[PDB]
Amino acid sequence: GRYRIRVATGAWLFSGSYNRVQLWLVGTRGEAELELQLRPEEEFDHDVAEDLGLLQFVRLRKHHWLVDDAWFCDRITVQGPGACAEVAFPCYRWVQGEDILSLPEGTARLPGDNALDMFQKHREKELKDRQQIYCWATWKEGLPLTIAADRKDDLPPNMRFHEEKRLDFEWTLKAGALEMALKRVYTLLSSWNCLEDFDQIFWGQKSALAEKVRQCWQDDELFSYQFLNGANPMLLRRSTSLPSRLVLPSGMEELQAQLEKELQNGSLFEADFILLDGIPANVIRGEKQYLAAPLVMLKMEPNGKLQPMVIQIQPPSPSSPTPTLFLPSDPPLAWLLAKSWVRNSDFQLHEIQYHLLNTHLVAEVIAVATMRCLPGLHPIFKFLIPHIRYTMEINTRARTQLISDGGIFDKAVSTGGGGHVQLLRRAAAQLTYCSLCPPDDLADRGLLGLPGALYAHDALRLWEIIARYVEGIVHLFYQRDDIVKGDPELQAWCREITEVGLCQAQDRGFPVSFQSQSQLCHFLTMCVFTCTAQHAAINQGQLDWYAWVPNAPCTMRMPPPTTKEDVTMATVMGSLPDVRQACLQMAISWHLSRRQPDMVPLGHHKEKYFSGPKPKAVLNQFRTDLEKLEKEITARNEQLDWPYEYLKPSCIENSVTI
Ligand SMILES: [Fe+2]
Repeated sequence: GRYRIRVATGAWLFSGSYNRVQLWLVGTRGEAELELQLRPEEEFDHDVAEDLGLLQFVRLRKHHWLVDDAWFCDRITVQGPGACAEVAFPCYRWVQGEDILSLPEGTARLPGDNALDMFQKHREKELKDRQQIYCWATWKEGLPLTIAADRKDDLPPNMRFHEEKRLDFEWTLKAGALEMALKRVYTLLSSWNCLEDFDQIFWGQKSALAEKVRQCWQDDELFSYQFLNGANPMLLRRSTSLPSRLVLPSGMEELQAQLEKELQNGSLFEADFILLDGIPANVIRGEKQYLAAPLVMLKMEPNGKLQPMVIQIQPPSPSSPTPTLFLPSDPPLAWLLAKSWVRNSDFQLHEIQYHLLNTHLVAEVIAVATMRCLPGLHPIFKFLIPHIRYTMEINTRARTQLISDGGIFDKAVSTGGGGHVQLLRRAAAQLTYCSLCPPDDLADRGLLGLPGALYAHDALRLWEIIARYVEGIVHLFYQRDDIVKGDPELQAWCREITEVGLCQAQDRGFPVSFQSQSQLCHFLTMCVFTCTAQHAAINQGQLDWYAWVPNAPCTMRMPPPTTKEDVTMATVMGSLPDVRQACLQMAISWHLSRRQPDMVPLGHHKEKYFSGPKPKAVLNQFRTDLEKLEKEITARNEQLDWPYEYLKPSCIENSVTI
């Protein structure tokens, strides 16, 4: 009866040289008392005369510790006597207090009807404790619920930032600050009267693709290319009909004929920003910002490059029944101002609807429900816990520093001061289940089969690879549909996302319960895609496309133009952001777009929550398929002048952390 124990430690903070942890090896028929000393993997050897049987649980106490001492245990692996296999006890949890921390055996188990089973009692007790430590909160009415944490110190310690991630976050904030200080110094006395004056702040936090954006932002093909493969590829859709808001002033017969012939051809595309209609604009430092709800109509040329046809910056109103329609054949300053207005509103719906709401808040809902309703034994929890890492802290820091009342979003973006909350309320109703699934989303938007849509191709490839991973894990643990229906914790998690997390999203196509393996697989695929790939698609293009502020303004300081002949250089430069708003846009884009040094790639989580070999085989197949997709995307991007790099699996983070 010789037991060999390995204790894995991820992080620790020890005042003394060694610390004392009391250990129990709880089996089916008995338990063994242990004496180990933490010197942080490390190994301990011990013999027990009593026969323990099949080892099931490992219990922990921090024995006589100081209040500043903390310990992040990773996994305890116990090699039993004989030629038996190594038995794994995944923890990946900070150990709080002096109480018993029971670590079940690593084989992921669905709950059963046997209430006297010790795994069932443990998962019920863990669910009760984790429900009373992870709680929902209503940040704003009409929005999906957050974690009950006003600040980052109110968060549970198990999902706090680690030391390297928090120090990187604070260093990047100090970097952005020092940069915008060295830019206020540089551009305090400099004039702001031409588009080349934005080069005075376009330095430092930039890339090669951002430099290409600066060189070619006034080209209409690049402005159209941002709708398909820019920072916001989530808004362009194919027109099945002409929009009702596109009210053509008479004398524009030509344009109507062109729109009709390419609508019946099928090459007509629209990017309707009508969600911003009626949103009150921010007032920054006593200066009133301005908003619009544009509609740009795009044509799919046979060469594979989109081209624009008409920009209607403001929708029709009772005051102005026919708005000014801006064409590329206009005076160039008016067309440039219309394009800048469209790109401004693309920044608005990009950062608010498709980044903050579609990815960050949805992944927060997934994280809170995955904690609250899925216990540590449960296989879907082990599936989702690498994909929900650091999401609650980044969303709490966003709600505290970024999108708060009196925050950065209100000091730089045109929707700040409460208009972004109203836009979030509008977009939360438009947050459908099909919109978060790129097969359904790009089928609704008509972007399937489009050759120039590299985001669509990479999103379908990532969806099928992630769906293969999801189907492998689910078919490992849910062999039948009644097994999916017979899991009360899984349906509780589904209701905690849909009824509770997303504020009764039954009307938006989200499932209230899982009735099949396929439905659970589709929902887990969209959860993992929202947590990793959609966030990488919508979060990495900020520096490449938004560094050049005239390419995509955060705000506009002048009303949209109604006469094309009155648009001069002063009108364009007074409509564009000024030095503070532009520098703050660049700093937030760099801070919320850069590659973290603590970036866990997609599928490459070093934490082993599963213990059986078959989930490791499914994860290895996931990594192999992602490596093949990385090779394919690299081979495609080497032949492209404007490559789409944001959905490379080496550049896709394993969770929404930034
Ligand atoms: Fe983000």
